[PDB]
Amino acid sequence: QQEDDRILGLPGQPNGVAFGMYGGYVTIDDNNGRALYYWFQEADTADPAAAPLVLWLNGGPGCSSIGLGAMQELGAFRVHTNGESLLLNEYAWNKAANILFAESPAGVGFSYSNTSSDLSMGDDKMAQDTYTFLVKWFERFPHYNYREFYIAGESGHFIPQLSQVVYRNRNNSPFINFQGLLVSSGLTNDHEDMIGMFESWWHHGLISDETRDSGLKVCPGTSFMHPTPECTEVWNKALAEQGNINPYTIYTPTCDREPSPYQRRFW
Amino acid sequence: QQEDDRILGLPGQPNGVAFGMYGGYVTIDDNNGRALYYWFQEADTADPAAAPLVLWLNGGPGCSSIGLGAMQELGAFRVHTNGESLLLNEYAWNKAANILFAESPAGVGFSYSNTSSDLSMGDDKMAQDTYTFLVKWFERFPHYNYREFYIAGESGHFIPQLSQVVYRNRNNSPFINFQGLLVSSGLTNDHEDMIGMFESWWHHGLISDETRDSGLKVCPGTSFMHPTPECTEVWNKALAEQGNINPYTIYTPTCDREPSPYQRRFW
Amino acid sequence: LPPYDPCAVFNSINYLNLPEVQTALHANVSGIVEYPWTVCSNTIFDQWGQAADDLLPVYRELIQAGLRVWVYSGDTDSVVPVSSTRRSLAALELPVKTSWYPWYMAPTEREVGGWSVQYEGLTYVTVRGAGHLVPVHRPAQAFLLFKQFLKGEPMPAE
Amino acid sequence: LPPYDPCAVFNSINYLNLPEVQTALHANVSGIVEYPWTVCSNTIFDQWGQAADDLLPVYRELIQAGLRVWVYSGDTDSVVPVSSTRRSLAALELPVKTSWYPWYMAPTEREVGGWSVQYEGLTYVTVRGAGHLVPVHRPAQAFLLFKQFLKGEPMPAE
Ligand SMILES: *[C@@H]1O[C@H](CO)[C@@H](O[C@@H]2O[C@H](CO)[C@@H](O)[C@H](O)[C@H]2NC(C)=O)[C@H](O[C@H]2O[C@@H](C)[C@@H](O)[C@@H](O)[C@@H]2O)[C@H]1NC(C)=O
Ligand SMILES: *[C@@H]1O[C@H](CO)[C@@H](O[C@@H]2O[C@H](CO)[C@@H](O)[C@H](O)[C@H]2NC(C)=O)[C@H](O[C@H]2O[C@@H](C)[C@@H](O)[C@@H](O)[C@@H]2O)[C@H]1NC(C)=O
Ligand SMILES: *[C@@H]1O[C@H](CO)[C@@H](O)[C@H](O)[C@H]1NC(C)=O
Ligand SMILES: *[C@@H]1O[C@H](CO)[C@@H](O)[C@H](O)[C@H]1NC(C)=O
Ligand SMILES: CCCCCCCCCC(=O)O
Ligand SMILES: CCCCCCCCCC(=O)O
Repeated sequence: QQEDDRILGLPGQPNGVAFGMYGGYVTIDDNNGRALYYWFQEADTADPAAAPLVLWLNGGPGCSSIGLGAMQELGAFRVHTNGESLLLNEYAWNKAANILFAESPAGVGFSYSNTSSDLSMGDDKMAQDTYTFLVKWFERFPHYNYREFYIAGESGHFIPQLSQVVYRNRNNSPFINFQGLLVSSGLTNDHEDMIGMFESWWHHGLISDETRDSGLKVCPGTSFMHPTPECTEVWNKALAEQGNINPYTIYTPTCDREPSPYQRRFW
Repeated sequence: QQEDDRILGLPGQPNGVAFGMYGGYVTIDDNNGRALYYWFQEADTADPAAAPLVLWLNGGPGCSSIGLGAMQELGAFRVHTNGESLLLNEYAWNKAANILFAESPAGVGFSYSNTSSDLSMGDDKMAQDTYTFLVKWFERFPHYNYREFYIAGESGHFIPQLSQVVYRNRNNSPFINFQGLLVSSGLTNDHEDMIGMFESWWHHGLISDETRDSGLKVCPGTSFMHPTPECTEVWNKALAEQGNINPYTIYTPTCDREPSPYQRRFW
Repeated sequence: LPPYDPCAVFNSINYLNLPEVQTALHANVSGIVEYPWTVCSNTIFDQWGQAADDLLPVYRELIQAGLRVWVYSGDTDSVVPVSSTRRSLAALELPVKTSWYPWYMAPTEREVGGWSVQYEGLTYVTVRGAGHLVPVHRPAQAFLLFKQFLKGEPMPAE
Repeated sequence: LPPYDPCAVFNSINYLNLPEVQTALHANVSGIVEYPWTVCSNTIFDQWGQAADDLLPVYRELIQAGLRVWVYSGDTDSVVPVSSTRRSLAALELPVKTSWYPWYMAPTEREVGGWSVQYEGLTYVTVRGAGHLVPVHRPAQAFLLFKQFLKGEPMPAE
């Protein structure tokens, strides 16, 4: 079980890495054949056993914790422009904790299911599937049982909802010594968030007076994942007025290589 | 006339300038001894005689058109970090026009009055005094009479008010061939501009919910130059919440040399 | 750390589909998944069903149980802007324990790192000059925020 | 052009107070002004008297005279922010001729230089990433804006 998961070294890996790494699959449904892939970077500290354990998740829904979390944001390595070798990130978060990246749900990255119908997901099935992963990851790594545990990451839905399932089950799985959560850039309440979007875009000079007033009149109340036709019509005019900015970082330069990897407006 | 004001060379001037330059004083009041200083950069084009004439003014009230406008923003030269050498600015606006910089009112920079009561100014008196500088400069430089003319600058008061005085006096000075005005970064209406400041600061994350709510209740209606003590109290909380950012460019690094030259919130 | 590259997604797409890398990682054993590795899946996004409209009752149950709860935003993001999270969190109506203030890397440091409010039970932090993916734009500031969160200590005032 | 320096004011204060520079410039003839050259004057600011509260009637008159009127802002300024000027100009109640749109350095270019609205009689332009002193932050974009203004021609749509 865990000894087989040990990563001995990566192609293109820099010279000084001293911390431990593990990677592999944890089957969460034996019957349908569904399994999630994980990469674990241990703390680069004087006593890693003293350091807490943190689960990092990216959102979308649909984007990868390894592709975003580990390789472009907070993980130990960063990729060179040749797409073949690595460099160490000196602001890596495993200088302060043991960091666990899981790709979730199945269908994302290396995670898969042998039953196709498993790829239609919802919020409650996601929290249940990632909790089962966690229970099974602790049995493969029994020495992390009761370590001070935190859930962190970029989704307004996944991080509070998984934290609620861990919390309601603490007498069933007490070895998950759950201390708290860190939520980045997340959706929290459809109505307040929707007023905040049209007002912020107008006060940054991105949309017109009349897109703002129509938006405020027809969209608060609507869902972002399942919008009414009335609100989609205003929403599409607003995205048109913004032009070719990167909407995730509005003052930086855009990537010239235009077969973009991101084809949806991932939340 | 002009020949005496011709600038033949400046210390630290880089090797290839090809356009003409003029500088000196124009007395606008003989009894009080009041005189304004100007610096003129001719068009760096093939036929300077084809290019229009543009008057540039900075505002505040109280700042220099030469110290901001010519040396830091749009003039032909910028000053090197040694404070003794000049370098050419490739995006200099005299590549498209003949640019006239005047320091106005008297008491700004090199402009002066021999009667000190003259240093207490107001909007209507500023527009009359700079109109008088203009008709007297045209008499010294008659080869610009009837040339296409524009007024441009950084003051929401000085540029529309001087434009209104030139236009109302067109039968008195027919040779000023006034075409239009270019206004940058300016105050336009006290009530509307005060609401937008408290709103924008909140939507950029610079103030608290309660500074925003109090500010919108007590400040709209106040003058920016003659503020009430009720609004100064909220205004002062607002600025303390903003911290050590440069309010004129909120994402850039701040200057470390502590005796700052800007001692007032110049508008 | 190398400067910001807007095209860095493509270096990861390439490295993660190299066969020797998938071997060392113990990923995609025996060519078990048909499609190649990519950053995000359009089929998961497009087939998504049930999506909650209001998370505030979940926040109230976690705060009441005494869990540490911190939330942060990058302030140049337009997809979930600072205005949206400010208004949703305010609707919890928690008492304020430390009013809105600018934080610095150290109390003796000069440059504003962002702003922060502490309510009873929840801390909110913005990172100045950072987009949605906060560690790609402001890495030093995001590491400091992480360290303060683990200690349960507010972001440094002046 | 050299990289941005937040301390550059100090260089023109040193240069403009050099004696040899004042001679070449024909300024401060025979030490006639007793204080040194400085960039802004506190006494003019503190002693200012009449300051109008509404310039919108001056704007209606200039537009009625058929004069070209253009107004622009840098969008990272917080002293006179984009929201202030948009609210003031919207109160003139002018007919819209060309709706709010992104402008580019050329119709074939890809980076947004800023946004613009044309009313009947008045054009408003914003410059993306530029502070109050727009040409020190975005020099190429301010030069293009000045050339379009002199032509009376809109900022380039794609
Ligand atoms: C999804 O189906 C595949 C194909 O049957 C499973 O892998 C195969 O499993 C059989 C029986 O265990 C084994 O003989 C094959 O060698 C193996 N690989 C291939 C290419 O057929 C897969 O589960 C199995 O995956 C292998 C790699 C191994 O980990 C084994 O322990 C595991 O049961 C199915 N996926 C899941 C999550 O069940
Ligand atoms: C402000 O007062 C000064 C001092 O009285 C004037 O300069 C002096 O003027 C007298 C008489 O013209 C002249 O003899 C002095 O040599 C001259 N400079 C000094 C240091 O005393 C000044 O006006 C005069 O400035 C000189 C430099 C010259 O340009 C002359 O034409 C001009 O009248 C007074 N300023 C004004 C605007 O009247
Ligand atoms: C898995 O391996 C196969 C065979 O080498 C490859 O074609 C496929 O794209 C891989 N899938 C992933 C997710 O890497
Ligand atoms: C004018 O010259 C005198 C010395 O001759 C100097 O002390 C004074 O500061 C100068 N004034 C200005 C505005 O530079
Ligand atoms: C140009 C960067 C675009 C990133 C888009 C993906 C955002 C997905 C959600 C997340 O932050 O995990
Ligand atoms: C740090 C830059 C401060 C410059 C202040 C000058 C603003 C005055 C009005 C103007 O001319 O624009």
